[PDB]
Amino acid sequence: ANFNKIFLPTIYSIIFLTGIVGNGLVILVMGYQKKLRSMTDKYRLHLSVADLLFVITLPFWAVDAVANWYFGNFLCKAVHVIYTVNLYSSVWILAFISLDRYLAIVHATNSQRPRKLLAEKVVYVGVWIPALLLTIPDFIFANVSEADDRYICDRFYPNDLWVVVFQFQHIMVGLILPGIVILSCYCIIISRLKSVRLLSGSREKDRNLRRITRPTVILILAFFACWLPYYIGISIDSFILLEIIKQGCEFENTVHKWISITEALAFFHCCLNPILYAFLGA
Amino acid sequence: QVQLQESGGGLVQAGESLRLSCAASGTIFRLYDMGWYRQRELVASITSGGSTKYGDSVKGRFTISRDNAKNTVYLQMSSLKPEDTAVYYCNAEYRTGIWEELLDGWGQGTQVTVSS
Ligand SMILES: NC(N)=NCCC[C@H](NCc1ccccn1)C(=O)NCc1ccc(CNCCCNC2CCCCC2)cc1
Ligand SMILES: CC(C)CCC[C@@H](C)[C@H]1CC[C@H]2[C@@H]3CC=C4C[C@@H](O)CC[C@]4(C)[C@H]3CC[C@]12C
Ligand SMILES: CC(C)CCC[C@@H](C)[C@H]1CC[C@H]2[C@@H]3CC=C4C[C@@H](O)CC[C@]4(C)[C@H]3CC[C@]12C
Repeated sequence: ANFNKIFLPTIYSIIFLTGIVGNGLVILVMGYQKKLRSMTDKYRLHLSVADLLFVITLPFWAVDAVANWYFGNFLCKAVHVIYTVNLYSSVWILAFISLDRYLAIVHATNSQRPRKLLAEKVVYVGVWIPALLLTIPDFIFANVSEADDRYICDRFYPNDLWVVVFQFQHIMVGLILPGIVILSCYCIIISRLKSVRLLSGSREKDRNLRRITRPTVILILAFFACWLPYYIGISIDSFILLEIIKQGCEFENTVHKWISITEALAFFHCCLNPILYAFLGA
Repeated sequence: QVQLQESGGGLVQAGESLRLSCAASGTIFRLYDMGWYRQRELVASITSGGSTKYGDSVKGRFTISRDNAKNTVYLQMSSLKPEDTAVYYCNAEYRTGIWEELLDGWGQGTQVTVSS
């Protein structure tokens, strides 16, 4: 446990320091400097807002992982709610970016109206409202326990059936449905990019479409690569709960260490947008 | 960048047969359009799908062919005329990657003279 106690706060601090600066800079440059805010840039501004809102609560994670939780039940609930909101909003904003790309490339002439509407009004109803409504479990179950010698801030379900159900719902809504939408959109997009001689009817529009499309591909690939090993770990853990996989307690302890370390490392997704602006904005 | 090599020139007699070969070599991801030109009058252009578009003076005398596997375009010269004695340039539209823009290439130039 000493290695985890030394390792988790270090990663949390690194991610907090990088994410605060990156997301604050992105939000300033886009919103308050009124610079480039095209459709994909509007979506990425939403992404950075959610990322900053989550990152501003990482010191609580570090303090909980090091020593204890002396903050209170209200703060426990608040940090849980923020975590869930960011977790779902990020992946669904990515799905909306993918859908916008499909509309822009496949239907390159009549998409202006259902490319303005989908980015101006449908985005809120399709991203933020379900994200907020999915935090009801974080309003009901998030509580501070009274474990021996230290307090614990975590969600407390009546039993393990809710744990399995919410793990599966998290897996679905955060990996599969947005993943399926992105697979469909980008499969069609790539089938069109390597077969259509010239998108739209001019060279400049073609190259603009390619240049706008590529960073979204890199961002989606980085996001899914960052989040995948955590999903593998929680899938094995769920199968352990489902009693399909039976091994010794050493196996469960190793899986739990794997999951904790991999979640701490998967929190690196909050730094993808600023890093991508840095690399591609040369 | 890609490289295009032209061959098929020399001394030929009027009304005889020839076969110009234009091979594309280099960093190629996909070839879209390949044609023969002559300012640059289109005498024969074949797309990747085979949609040939012969010129006004090339009707009945010039037949084009394409081998996408070999990345080459073949033009057949038949019923040569004194007006056909000119330098022929091979054109190809390519692309080096999925995210890259459309690019245009040109060949060195092949000179064909009809004996009389
Ligand atoms: N093997 C086997 N039997 N599994 C059964 C149980 C597995 C476990 N269930 C946990 C559980 C059980 C019952 C009720 C609730 N929770 C689970 O789901 N694994 C995922 C998991 C994810 C992350 C960590 C470490 N991350 C810790 C940081 C989080 N602390 C707070 C974050 C918010 C505010 C700040 C403080 C550890 C585990
Ligand atoms: C978990 C499931 C449902 C989704 C997995 C993530 C998807 C969206 C990611 C992971 C692997 C990714 C692919 C990896 C490699 C390539 C080849 C190249 O042409 C760029 C795009 C493309 C085709 C990517 C498209 C997006 C992609 C398919
Ligand atoms: C557990 C967590 C920390 C793992 C993090 C892995 C991430 C950051 C790494 C793993 C594989 C990486 C990708 C590997 C290959 C390419 C293709 C290259 O042309 C652009 C970068 C890109 C798209 C990389 C982006 C970053 C990447 C997705």
